[PDB]
Amino acid sequence: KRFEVKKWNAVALWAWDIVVDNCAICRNHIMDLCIECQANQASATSEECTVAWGVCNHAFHFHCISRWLKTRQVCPLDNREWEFQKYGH
Amino acid sequence: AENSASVYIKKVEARINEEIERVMHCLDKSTEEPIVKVVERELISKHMKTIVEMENSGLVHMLKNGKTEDLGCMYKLFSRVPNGLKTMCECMSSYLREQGKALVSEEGEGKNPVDYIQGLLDLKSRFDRFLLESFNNDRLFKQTIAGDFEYFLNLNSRSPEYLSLFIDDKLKKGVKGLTEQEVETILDKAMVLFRFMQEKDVFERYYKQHLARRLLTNKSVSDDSEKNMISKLKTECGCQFTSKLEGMFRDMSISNTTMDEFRQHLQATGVSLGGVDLTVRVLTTGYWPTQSATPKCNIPPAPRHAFEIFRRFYLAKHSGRQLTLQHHMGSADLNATTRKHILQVSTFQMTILMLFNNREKYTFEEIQQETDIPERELVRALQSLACGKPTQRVLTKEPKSKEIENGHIFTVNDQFTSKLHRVKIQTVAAKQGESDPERKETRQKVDDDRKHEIEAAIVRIMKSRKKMQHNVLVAEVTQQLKARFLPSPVVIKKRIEGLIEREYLARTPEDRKVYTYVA
Ligand SMILES: [Zn+2]
Ligand SMILES: [Zn+2]
Ligand SMILES: [Zn+2]
Repeated sequence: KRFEVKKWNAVALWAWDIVVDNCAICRNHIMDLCIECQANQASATSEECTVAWGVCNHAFHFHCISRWLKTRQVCPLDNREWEFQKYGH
Repeated sequence: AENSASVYIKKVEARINEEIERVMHCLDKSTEEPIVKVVERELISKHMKTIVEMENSGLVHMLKNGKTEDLGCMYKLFSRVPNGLKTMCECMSSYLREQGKALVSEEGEGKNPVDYIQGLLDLKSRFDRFLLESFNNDRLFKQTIAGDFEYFLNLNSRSPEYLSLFIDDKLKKGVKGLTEQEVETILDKAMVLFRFMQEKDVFERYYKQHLARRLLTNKSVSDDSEKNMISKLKTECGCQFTSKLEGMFRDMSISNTTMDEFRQHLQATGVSLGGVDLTVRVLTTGYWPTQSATPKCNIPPAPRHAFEIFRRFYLAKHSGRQLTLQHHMGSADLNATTRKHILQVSTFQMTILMLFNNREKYTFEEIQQETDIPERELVRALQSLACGKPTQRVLTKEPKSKEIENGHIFTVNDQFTSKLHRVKIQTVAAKQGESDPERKETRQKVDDDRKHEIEAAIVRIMKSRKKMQHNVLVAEVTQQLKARFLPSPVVIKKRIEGLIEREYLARTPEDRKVYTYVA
């Protein structure tokens, strides 16, 4: 051949157990509202309900994980302490 | 009227000296309080208003040219009379505002951010040197210059961005100032300049973006200055975002551990001729801003086999997580072949070059039909490979034109101008343009970041504090965020009333007498 690839320096991304099909807290979906929002428009003003990402790469609704901060907050999908590393999918 | 502000000060100082000598030698023992008071009130209190601002080398001109002795003698003379330092600092601040407006001017495109930050730092250092040499480190002058910097630096929203670009330019390679003393001094000056700066959120965001750019590219930039940078950040920012910075550094560490372990595993297996040299990296979504990790595009066959082997290993011995494929990161070394010169592709031209290897004489339709390519990145990569190329072209075309057509055939040129075997096409990371779409998207991202940060603060603080009636707790929440960014009263007022729709301190507006101190 005329051009042959010798080295490749790709970067791989990964997530723990985000479950796109279902919030592990609310069991609706990774998107499309939560159990305590229901109607998408209602009185939301651009739907403040977003997706919360922690240092443990686990994804839930920001509303879903905000209700669990009051009591024990141990990211119930693992033993890591839940943080807030990214907002929005 | 007979002189100017240059020689009048020496003459009045000599007059004061001779008057005090005469009064202490030719008159009674004390004899000086009313005499010196009235002499000052006549001379300085009358010359103060007009001799420093009118014209012909007053205070502004004698400071612009850099006359240290003039500044020192003016400071030592006007210090005796009250309200002298006040107007001195007022005129100095006016000159500082004029210089900043002449320097922070936004009208006109084509300015170098690194040069702008260097000029601002040089002006700050010059003013600090003048202060140290003449004003004897007076507190009033320092306060006035700090206020002036806070006032004129926040005119443009891109100032922290330019500071981040300057620090990235200084950190990428220490070609200027090989030794460490001048590097340390320049870093101290940079952090001092950043001390009198607001809007730390955009600064941190752009610094993290620069970290991602410099750590996901060719390594061995400094290998030691990262510790100095994080130490300075700890003593400047605190423990808000520095922890996440060291966390993504640990992510880089985990990535290199993954590279070596995957190399060992590929050596153990060695099935296909697609993993000759693999430099794969593993990062987390939360730390690095890789949320746009879904360019779904085809991969060349040897990279296809390498990615398949890596995915199988990661799904066999690293179960519990799945990988996502992307193209907008990394690089590669393409071995071309009269000598064998190795090219370089930043995972953008790999698919087009592989298609050319499979069959030459392609066009835009061929590279847009049978490859499943995105839109903007396609155009960017095509322009980088074809348009705006110096005399080292690796992908030539017959229809030589600036704009991109559809039916254009692509060819390849030898270009023996490369004197080594490792020639790279570094079309990316060009002159800092900061186009409107990227600026708008990063502004929206930082706005959402602030909007979630304020909510996090209000739910972390107010759970252990008292209640507000009309505007009591908003002052506290703005004071806690005074060192972060602007209070934005309308934004916080509109956002605090959005949580009433559900539980966890709904903060009922009608029943504002008491708030629900529950979870
Ligand atoms: Zn949920
Ligand atoms: Zn919700
Ligand atoms: Zn977790």
